[PDB]
Amino acid sequence: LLQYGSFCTQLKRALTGIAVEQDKNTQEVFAQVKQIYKTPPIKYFGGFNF
Amino acid sequence: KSNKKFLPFQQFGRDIVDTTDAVRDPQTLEILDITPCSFGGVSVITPGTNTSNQVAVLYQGVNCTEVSVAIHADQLTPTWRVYSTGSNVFQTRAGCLIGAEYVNNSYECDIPIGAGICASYQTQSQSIIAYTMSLGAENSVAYSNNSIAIPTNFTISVTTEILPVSMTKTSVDCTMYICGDSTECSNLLLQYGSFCTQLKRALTGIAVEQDKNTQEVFAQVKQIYKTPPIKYFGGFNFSQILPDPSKPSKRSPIEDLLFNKVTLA
Amino acid sequence: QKFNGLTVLPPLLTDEMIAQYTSALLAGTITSGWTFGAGPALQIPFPMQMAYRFNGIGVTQNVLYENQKLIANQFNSAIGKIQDSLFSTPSALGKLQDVVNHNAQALNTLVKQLSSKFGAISSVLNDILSRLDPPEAEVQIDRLITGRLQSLQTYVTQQLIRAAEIRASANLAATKMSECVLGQSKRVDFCGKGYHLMS
Amino acid sequence: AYRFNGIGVTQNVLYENQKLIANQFNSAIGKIQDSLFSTPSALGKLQDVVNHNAQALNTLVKQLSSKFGAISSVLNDILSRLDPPEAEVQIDRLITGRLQSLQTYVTQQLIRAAEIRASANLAATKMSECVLGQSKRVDFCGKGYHLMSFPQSAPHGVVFLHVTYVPAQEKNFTTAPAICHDGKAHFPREGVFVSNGTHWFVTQRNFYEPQIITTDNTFVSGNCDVVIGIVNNTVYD
Ligand SMILES: *[C@@H]1O[C@H](CO)[C@@H](O[C@@H]2O[C@H](CO)[C@@H](O)[C@H](O)[C@H]2NC(C)=O)[C@H](O)[C@H]1NC(C)=O
Ligand SMILES: *[C@@H]1O[C@H](CO)[C@@H](O[C@@H]2O[C@H](CO)[C@@H](O)[C@H](O)[C@H]2NC(C)=O)[C@H](O)[C@H]1NC(C)=O
Ligand SMILES: *[C@@H]1O[C@H](CO)[C@@H](O[C@@H]2O[C@H](CO)[C@@H](O)[C@H](O)[C@H]2NC(C)=O)[C@H](O)[C@H]1NC(C)=O
Ligand SMILES: *[C@@H]1O[C@H](CO)[C@@H](O)[C@H](O)[C@H]1NC(C)=O
Ligand SMILES: *[C@@H]1O[C@H](CO)[C@@H](O)[C@H](O)[C@H]1NC(C)=O
Ligand SMILES: *[C@@H]1O[C@H](CO)[C@@H](O)[C@H](O)[C@H]1NC(C)=O
Ligand SMILES: *[C@@H]1O[C@H](CO)[C@@H](O)[C@H](O)[C@H]1NC(C)=O
Ligand SMILES: *[C@@H]1O[C@H](CO)[C@@H](O)[C@H](O)[C@H]1NC(C)=O
Ligand SMILES: *[C@@H]1O[C@H](CO)[C@@H](O)[C@H](O)[C@H]1NC(C)=O
Ligand SMILES: *[C@@H]1O[C@H](CO)[C@@H](O)[C@H](O)[C@H]1NC(C)=O
Repeated sequence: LLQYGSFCTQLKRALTGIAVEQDKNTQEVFAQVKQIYKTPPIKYFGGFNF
Repeated sequence: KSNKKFLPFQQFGRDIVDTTDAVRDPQTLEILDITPCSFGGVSVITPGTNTSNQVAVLYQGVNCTEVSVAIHADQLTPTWRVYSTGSNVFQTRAGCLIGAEYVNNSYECDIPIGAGICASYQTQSQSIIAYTMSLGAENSVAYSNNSIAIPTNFTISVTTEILPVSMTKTSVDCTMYICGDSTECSNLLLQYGSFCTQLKRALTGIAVEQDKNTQEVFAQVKQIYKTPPIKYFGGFNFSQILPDPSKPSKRSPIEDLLFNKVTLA
Repeated sequence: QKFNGLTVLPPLLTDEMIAQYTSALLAGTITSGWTFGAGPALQIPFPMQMAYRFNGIGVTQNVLYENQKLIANQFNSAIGKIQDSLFSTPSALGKLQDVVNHNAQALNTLVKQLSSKFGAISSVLNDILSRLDPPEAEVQIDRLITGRLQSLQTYVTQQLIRAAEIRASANLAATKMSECVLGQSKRVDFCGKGYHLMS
Repeated sequence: AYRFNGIGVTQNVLYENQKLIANQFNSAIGKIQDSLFSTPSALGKLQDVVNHNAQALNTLVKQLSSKFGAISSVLNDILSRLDPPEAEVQIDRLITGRLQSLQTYVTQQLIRAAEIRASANLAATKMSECVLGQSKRVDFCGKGYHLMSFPQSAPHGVVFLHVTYVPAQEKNFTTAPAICHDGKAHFPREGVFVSNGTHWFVTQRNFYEPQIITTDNTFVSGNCDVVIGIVNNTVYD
């Protein structure tokens, strides 16, 4: 198999790029805010139920 | 040992992928399960060589007891081995991590490892530490049903965004690449049909689209507008983005910096 | 079964962290409105924020201030119906199931491709090596090599083509998160059917 | 002033803070050059394209020294040391290997070109919507309330400079949804009712500027026994 060149390096590079992009997708969608906000202990909002 | 109910006439055993997983001993009728020996990937975690020469090693998808047992019996193929102090081996859902000390502080991620675990180079002397990634600062807003908050001042902010537009246009000649200038090779290659016409068509389409991209992005306007000779706009200063006449290529200072910042047969 | 040289890597963010991000977004939009998406978060009572949104869609505030109880009841019932609607519909999350099905199918095909002969005496290398001499074994080994290389190439090309589409979907989802959750949208049919209030 | 009016602030704010706004803009522009001048991974997006293209070309060229199960990777010596009936058996293997290499290169190039085209389409939309106009889509032309944008050209790409308005120095207040007067309810035309502890004013939403409550900036439209949380005070005619 060593006589066929360098197809396997290309295969590894392609798969690694795919994995890194997979992580970047979730990072871009969900990490919008920079603070971790908390809701007050008393859950009254004028009659709306969340 | 296996708990498979072999009927008295089978010998082997297969699974969905159709590979052998059970067998029967000929001399003593007994069912033995067969499992492949452990294998996996190895990752190396390092800071820059400008900083230090220390490294950490991650064996992917394996428990730490198996790697320790294999090391003690000398059955692990990568011959090099980390010192493996009693207090710098850690077990994560990504595998076994050797060479980093786990602390229970939370920082912003530096080098991603796995399921929420990151690694960094800290002076605590200097060493490599592993920790759980921090999501951000905690904040609670003072909610009430008769209270409001109103700003009393402002800030003018400027930010940047960078976007690619086009790439390089290339062309390839089949006969030169495959056969050079040999006539026998060309006659032999002529028997394969018309792959080269398709290759040429694909590359030509790519090049034309490359030109069309820049045309669509930049040729928005139909007039060439000019700024007045007197550059007074009520106190606003646009000198850093307007063209610079002294230099020959007529580029703004920021454009010069950008063109010198990118390095390219 | 860990296959033969094939492995699956875990994602960087766990489910708890994603839930924490979602909880922070909910708390911010409930206690601040749209202010926290452009700067510091500024508190405001919820009915007044609803009045702001009615004013945003072209209705005066007195309508909400005089129909507050009815609006709250309608919202509560509408939220209550969602759980039942999702609880008893078979093809509700087919979009998320298709990804898993496709990935499993591709992996299974790649593994199953290892029992083919590709015009050789056997599909097992061990017996070829154990019953033939070196000068005659390579003539059989090379055919297996070519077939398996072709299989890997096909798998990788298909994976790239699928990843492109997944990325486009994620970009759309990020735009929707910015424009429908952190603000009020005027684009028609972008954040639901009707006049958008919130998400 | 038009743009401040577009983001929801009155014109007198700019006409009275013109010098401060100009100074802030000048400093913000000045900082961009330093920020870009001393950051290593600033233009990684533009560098990745060049790196990928060079890598692909280098792989394609290097693939020419493989044998693909033949005696030699050079055609000249194969032709110079073998007879025609035996040379083709070696030439065809090289032909197959090199054809496979070309096919792989072309497929990869097509897949990359698609992504480049998507990026260029996004850049064109941004040029139309943030440079030739003022945008109301959130986080499309920067973080904050959009004012304007400026384009600059870069090798194989474009750079946008977004100018935005950010509130600062907030204060807390007591508020109410309506004012009761003479048995009539009052709602603000635009703004919000605010109280500093003892007196009531009406202010615009994004900037503190209290005013006296009058029949000129409120409308009545109702009665005093329906609104929840109504506060009763005086409204001057
Ligand atoms: C908000 O809605 C929830 C869900 O409908 C309410 O919880 C229900 O309360 C009733 C009466 O106490 C119970 O009989 C139900 O079993 C509860 N449901 C669940 C799923 O726990 C809740 O009471 C509502 N909030 C308020 C303040 O009324
Ligand atoms: C709004 O913010 C600006 C910017 O900070 C304030 O101007 C500064 O005021 C301080 C105090 O006098 C000076 O030391 C700074 O030199 C000023 N900065 C500039 C750029 O001139 C301004 O005072 C604030 N407005 C209010 C009403 O507080
Ligand atoms: C607009 O900004 C530029 C850049 O800050 C100013 O140019 C500077 O002017 C000072 C004083 O004349 C010099 O000391 C600097 O060396 C200049 N910088 C450069 C890069 O040339 C320019 O003066 C400003 N415009 C006005 C009208 O003040
Ligand atoms: C042969 O092996 C079987 C399997 O254990 C055993 O039962 C039997 O006694 C053996 N017979 C001889 C002659 O070795
Ligand atoms: C991993 O090793 C730990 C430490 O001995 C052990 O408790 C655990 O059962 C092991 N798990 C697996 C899956 O081998
Ligand atoms: C880190 O956090 C606290 C420190 O007091 C402790 O409860 C926890 O067990 C620590 N984790 C360790 C030591 O692994
Ligand atoms: C909200 O109003 C209710 C009246 O139903 C009151 O009891 C409660 O204290 C108010 N909220 C806060 C945070 O005080
Ligand atoms: C307004 O008062 C509340 C209640 O004490 C406080 O939590 C909040 O921080 C105050 N706002 C400012 C801007 O100080
Ligand atoms: C509130 O405003 C009134 C109106 O002039 C003023 O007389 C009073 O002193 C103010 N109170 C406070 C606490 O600032
Ligand atoms: C004005 O408000 C006070 C306090 O809420 C209330 O007691 C009074 O009845 C109101 N005035 C009238 C005329 O109802």
